[PDB]
Amino acid sequence: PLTASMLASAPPQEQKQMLGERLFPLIQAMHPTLAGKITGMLLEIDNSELLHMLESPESLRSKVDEAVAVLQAHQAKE
Amino acid sequence: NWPPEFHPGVPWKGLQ
Repeated sequence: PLTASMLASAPPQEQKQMLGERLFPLIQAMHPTLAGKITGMLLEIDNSELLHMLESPESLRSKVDEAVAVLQAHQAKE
Repeated sequence: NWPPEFHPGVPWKGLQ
């Protein structure tokens, strides 16, 4: 498992990579093609919050939905 | 371009 202590022992860039690699397959189950963009969006969040999202599907889904809304708005402006 | 896409096993583009 990825515990708070395990995460905390890693350098900052590695922490983001570790969180990303764990988040990606969970997000990919919900969004087979958009998972990479959504994961990249979520990775700017606090590491502690990202850890919680790994344990709570509801918390992850909520943030994933927010990310999709943001992406749709961004694509409209770009 | 934004967002910095995550690709498994590739160092994340978003890292500065």
